[PDB]
Parts: sequence; structure tokens; C-alpha cells
Amino acid sequence: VEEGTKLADEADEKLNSIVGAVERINEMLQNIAAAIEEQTAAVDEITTAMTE
Amino acid sequence: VEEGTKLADEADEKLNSIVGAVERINEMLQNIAAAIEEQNAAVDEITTAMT
Amino acid sequence: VQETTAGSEEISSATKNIADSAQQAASFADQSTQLAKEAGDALKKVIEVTR
Amino acid sequence: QETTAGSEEISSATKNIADSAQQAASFADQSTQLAKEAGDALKKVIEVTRM
Repeated sequence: VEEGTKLADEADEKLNSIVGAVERINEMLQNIAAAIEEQTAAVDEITTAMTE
Repeated sequence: VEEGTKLADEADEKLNSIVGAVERINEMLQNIAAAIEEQNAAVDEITTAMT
Repeated sequence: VQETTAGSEEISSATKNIADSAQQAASFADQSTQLAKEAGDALKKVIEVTR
Repeated sequence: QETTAGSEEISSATKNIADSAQQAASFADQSTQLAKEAGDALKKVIEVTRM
């Protein structure tokens, strides 16, 4: 029971680290989102400028 | 202990739902990898043109 | 100018793919944080049984 | 001149996304590995519990 209690708190700490890891993925995807918004505006002005 | 073994086997299945979700995240990140090489090729085709 | 537009169409196609792939990656990231919070809140009520 | 300016922010954005993507792919690998340890410790705590 004591050896199994720390083994349950071994999966719980690893799962807490996946929340952290996934929130690094989330922070990176949010930086790609802002970059895509700036790029989406730039591609618009080119596609307007080439039709002009 | 019977219903403690059950709750742990429910937490197994909820952890196998993360092992499916994180496989979908990797495929979506491979879909931006294939598009980032298209963007660099396309901007080389736009750079020689605008020049 | 037709050439530049064709490269702009490649940029367009690639940036739509990244905007959708990233919106779907993020949708599985919130599912993976929710399944993590669920599997953790479950597992701590197996620790409640082991104590 | 407007096209040249747009193509510059397209190049800069692409490099920022290329770097961000590289990192996010790394974090996805780190996430699956902690699901290997978390599942190992849970398929063994269910075995201790059922014993």
C-alpha cells in the first residue's frame, strides 16, 4: 500500500508534466497564430496589388 | 479495494484517450511542416518575380 | 505578374492549411489538458483509497 | 514597393513559424514519453491493487 501510493503519485506527477508540455505546444501554436494573422494581411496586399 | 481497482482502470482508459489525442497533434504538426517548405519555395518564386 | 500571383496562390493555400491545422492542433490540446485533469482528479481519488 | 514590403513580412513570418513549429514538434515528443512512464506506473499500480 505504501509502495503503491508512491507509484500512484508517479503517474500523477508525469501527468502534471504533460499539462506543462502541452501548454508549451499551446504557447507555440499561439505564436504561429499571430504570425499567420500578419502573413494573411501581407498575402492579401500582394494578391490585391497583382490584380491591380 | 475492488472499486479502487475499477477507478484506476477508468483512469487507464482516460489516459489511453490522451495517447489517441497526442497522436492527432503530431499529425497536425506534420501538416504545418509540409506547408512551411511550400511557403519558402513560393517566396523564392515571388522574390525572382518582384525583382 | 501572372507568375507572382501563382506563387501568391501557393502562399494562400499553405497559409489556409496552417491556419486550419493549428486550429485543430489547439482543439486537441484542450482535449489533452481536459483528459489530463480528468485522469489526475480520478487518480487522486485512488490515492484517497490507498491512504 | 508595396509587394516588396509584403514579401518581406511573408519571409519573416515564415521563419518565425518554422522556428515555432520545430519547438512544438519537440514538445510533442516529450509529451508522448511522459505518457509512456505515466502508463507504465498505472498498469503496475492496477497490478499491485488487484494483488
